[PDB]
Amino acid sequence: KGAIIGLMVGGVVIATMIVITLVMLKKK
Amino acid sequence: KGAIIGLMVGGVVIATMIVITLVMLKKK
Repeated sequence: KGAIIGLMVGGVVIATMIVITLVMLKKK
Repeated sequence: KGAIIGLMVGGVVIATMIVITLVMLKKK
């Protein structure tokens, strides 16, 4: 059941990538 | 097995909170 954790540890990384935009947008 | 996903969707949120610091640090 490594597929479950694999995605788990992956989501976080993606989630951290989306916010990186929210930041740059602070100067919209 | 709701505990697994519960943490999954939670990690992302936490992960997104840690980076929020990395940003503010850009002006270290």
